[PDB]
Amino acid sequence: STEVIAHHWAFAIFLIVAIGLCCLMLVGGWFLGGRARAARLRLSAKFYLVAMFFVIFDVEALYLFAWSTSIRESGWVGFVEAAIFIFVLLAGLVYLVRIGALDWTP
Amino acid sequence: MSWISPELIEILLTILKAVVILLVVVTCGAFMSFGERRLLGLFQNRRVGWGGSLQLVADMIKMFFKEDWIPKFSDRVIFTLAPMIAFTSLLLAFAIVPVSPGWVVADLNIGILFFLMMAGLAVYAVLFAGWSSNNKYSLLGAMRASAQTLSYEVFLGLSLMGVVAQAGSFNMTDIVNSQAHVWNVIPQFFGFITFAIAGVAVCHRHPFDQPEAEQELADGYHIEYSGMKFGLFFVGEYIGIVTISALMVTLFFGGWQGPLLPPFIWFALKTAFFMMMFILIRASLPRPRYDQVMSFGWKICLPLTLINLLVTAAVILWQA
Amino acid sequence: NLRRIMMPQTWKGHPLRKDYPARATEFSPFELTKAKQDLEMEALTFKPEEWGMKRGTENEDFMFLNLGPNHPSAHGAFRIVLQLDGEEIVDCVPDIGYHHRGAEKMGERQSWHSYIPYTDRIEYLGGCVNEMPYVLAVEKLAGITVPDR
Amino acid sequence: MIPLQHGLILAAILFVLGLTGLVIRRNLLFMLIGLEIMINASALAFVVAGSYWGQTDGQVMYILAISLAAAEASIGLALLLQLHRRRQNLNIDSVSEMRG
Amino acid sequence: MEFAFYICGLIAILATLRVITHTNPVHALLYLIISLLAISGVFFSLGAYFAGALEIIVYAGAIMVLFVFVVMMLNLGGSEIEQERQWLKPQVWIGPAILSAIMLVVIVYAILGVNDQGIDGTPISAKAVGITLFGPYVLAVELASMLLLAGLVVAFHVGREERAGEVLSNRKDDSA
Amino acid sequence: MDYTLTRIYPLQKQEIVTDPLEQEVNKNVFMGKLNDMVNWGRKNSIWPYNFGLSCCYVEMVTSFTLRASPRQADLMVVAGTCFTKMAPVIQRLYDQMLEPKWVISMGACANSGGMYDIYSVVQGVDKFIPVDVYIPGCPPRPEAYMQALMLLQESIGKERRPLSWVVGDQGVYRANMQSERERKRGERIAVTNLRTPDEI
Ligand code: SF4
Repeated sequence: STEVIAHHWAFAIFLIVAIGLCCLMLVGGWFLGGRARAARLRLSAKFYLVAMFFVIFDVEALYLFAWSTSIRESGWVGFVEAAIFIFVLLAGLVYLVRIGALDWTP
Repeated sequence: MSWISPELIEILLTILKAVVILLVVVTCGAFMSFGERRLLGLFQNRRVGWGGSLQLVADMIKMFFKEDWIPKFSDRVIFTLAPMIAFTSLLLAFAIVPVSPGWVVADLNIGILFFLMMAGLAVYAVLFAGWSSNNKYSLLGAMRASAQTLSYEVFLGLSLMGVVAQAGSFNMTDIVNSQAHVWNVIPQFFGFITFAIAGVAVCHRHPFDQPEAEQELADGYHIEYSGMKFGLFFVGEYIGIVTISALMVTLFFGGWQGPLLPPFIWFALKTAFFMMMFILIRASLPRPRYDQVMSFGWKICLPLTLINLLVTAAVILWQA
Repeated sequence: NLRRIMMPQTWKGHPLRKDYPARATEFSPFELTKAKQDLEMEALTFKPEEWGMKRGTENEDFMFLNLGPNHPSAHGAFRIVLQLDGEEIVDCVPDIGYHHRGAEKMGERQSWHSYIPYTDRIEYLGGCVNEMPYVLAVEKLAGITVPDR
Repeated sequence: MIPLQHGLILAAILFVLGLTGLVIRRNLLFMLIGLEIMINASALAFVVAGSYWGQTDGQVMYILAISLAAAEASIGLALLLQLHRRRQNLNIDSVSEMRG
Repeated sequence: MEFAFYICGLIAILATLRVITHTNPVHALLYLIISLLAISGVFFSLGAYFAGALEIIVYAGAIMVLFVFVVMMLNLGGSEIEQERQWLKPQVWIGPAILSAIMLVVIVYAILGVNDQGIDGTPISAKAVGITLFGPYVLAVELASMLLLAGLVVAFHVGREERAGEVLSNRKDDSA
Repeated sequence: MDYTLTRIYPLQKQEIVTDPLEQEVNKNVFMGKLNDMVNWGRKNSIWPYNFGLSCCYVEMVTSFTLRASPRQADLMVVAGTCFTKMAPVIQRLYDQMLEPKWVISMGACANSGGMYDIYSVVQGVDKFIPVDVYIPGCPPRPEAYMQALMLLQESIGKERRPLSWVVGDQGVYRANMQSERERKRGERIAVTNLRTPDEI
């Protein structure tokens, strides 16, 4: 249908214009206007752990996203399976909170 | 009109409508920046143009004609890319928002998944800004803000899984058509609350702004940015608020479904209410401690989103 | 550690001495240039001992907490040299003298009456509270007992 | 239509490039980065195969693959942190005490 | 579809080469993200809409974020290794490159001899994948949770800090 | 209106010139409209960086009732005494700002050293930093800063700075405005009687 072809072109133009608009504003800032002639330390792994926890939970959420779009088709069996999955996720979350791995302040 | 064909005009009118949506969104975000500043002043009991409306235009001219500057010891590519990501992340996510019947840039099957894809890439703006700045203190602030975001980006999608479950689809139009009778604000209330909390956190708006307040060794990932590059982050935030607001309308408030006013008017009406709801929130909300925001995202919102989805599934399968 | 506290460490001469000129000398761009460089090279040319501090378990980070327009609370703008072990303070040395206006030297260039304006500028938030101790002391020198009103 | 062979060759090129990266780089970070290219290339091949056969199994295998990549990168970067915290050096050639 | 497959397929190979040969760690990760976005386009061109999104949501929006976090945390880059640029020295990469080239040649030969009716591109939806995940592949999803749990437990055990404080000093053997 | 050309601080090119735009050779109605638009945006978007020194900063915060980075600031308000140890700091902060930039000296001290002509004070910030507006007072009333900002807006609306750094004349033409003292001499001298210093 011409509708899907039209929407394909519209999406492409929107993306090209959006990124083009940002570049235009940036290149304008660079050109428009005058200009004057003119190791020992590290961050705590608490930053990594938050990111690592995010990665693990985000990958776990992928399965729940696929289930969400197909809950009725999967039926109650699927519900029981997802329930076990969510329980394991919550159990690990409880472990992280109880071991204090989820408290920014010491 | 010789080359013009009934099909060509369809593939031309559609492109025009998409450009219109893009322009209106960027305009709305910029205007809100001004509209807010003024309203906040009214709340605090305190002009360039019509009610100060031209202040927005004045700022743009100043930022455009301001000397552009990249720190001598800063990765130019990463330093320049950060503002770009901040501006062209949630803006691209608006392609899935159906503003009215016959007005949607992209009716994608992935639907809401596209917003999550763009929201996921937005974190790099904060990280790249901090690393490129070359300011040790900026890096710490960027890392604090990035960790805060991931603590809210974790349940962002899960907050919308109850809506997807009821609709049985990620397509936004299907989600709107599924709110014909009852808007998802009522059945998926916990989802609405959690999504709102995550959405403002993703847009780095109050109270998830200033994540470097407690640390004296942290400054901010915008300290070295100046001129348009500094403005791109500011505008990006407001464009993101508009995108989130328009998603809430589409996901929890029936989208353009309203009793009498034209469909588009409803969409705007509701989106404006959400855009101003965030404004009421900014004034009437004390900023919690970095520790509190980190804990609230992992210990309260994440569990709740996981429970809402399971309960929604039980009710759906029971009614079937 | 007997080092200058109010004047730059490179300052030549002792200001409150009688033979020392009180009024300001001609501005020298060169000195500002050099002063600016020394400031830019401070981190490279930092020695803890110069500030009275000693390196200990090592890896300890010496840092300069600037408390000016970054954290301004009408307290003024100064800096504290912080020796840290992570976020804990092992030792700190407040660097002062950045707001020295030679008020005590001015007392020797102003009459007992023409100095009153300067008293109020020792603690700006106090106003008349700063001139009370001065007028009362001058009145003791004059032998004056002020009326009840 | 895309030739199945073209898709499989794309994956093979990205796999061999990732392996070359893992062997020529002494930095543990670039070695971990090279492994991500290799596992992504293997996941791409499953998607190409599943698409040729019109089966969801290709995407199901991709999900299992990205799950391992997430878990492997998590543990991998944790060991990199420990090595940096204790030896302040990411040259894998230095991690070669046990031999013979 | 054809343009998307070849253009994205090429953007990926070029970016991947820049990643393995780069000196700056963050730039290498940037080219790696670019290659992941290119592979996502290849997935979408083949009809794998679910895999497509996950390629940007989990690989370029989570796994890569973690990598950048580590590079920014340990201030990586400018190390003697990345200054010596040994990998660029021909005597260091010629041998590895030849082994990889021969492996590619042998693999490509096997691929060129396979039946190829062509990939149509009919979109396989996330709903279909979810029915499979919570249907025939149920044990996989349940055991995948245990795999990610193992990653969480191990990464916490070896990744946790013994010294408190957001900013820490690099000491030999992390002496406290 | 005559202009002072700062082509490409105590010593620098300061040639008195005529309106560069009015000059016929470089006279373009479009170019003039562009200059006015830029001047309008800059005068109506002066983001400030208040360097807090001594007691004047306290009066400034009363007026306030922030571009924490000099990079995002268009105006540096020097409010306080220019102490010897502080002078290098002031110069560095001003040198960390981008064009166009303006400086308002608030207070007798920042203006000329004020009552502090002592060994530890620079007699005026205009000894090392170019100043655009001087605010007399000690401390100047909060409302006085507002008048200074309005005076700067007027001066900014008359400037002829390069519209682009790649084409045209890269010279900053600042208008030689009429002194406020002469402008309001008439009303001031006309004053006859004032309230007796006896009532509140
Ligand atoms: S001018 Fe007067 S009030 Fe202002 S800082 Fe100097 S002494 Fe204080």
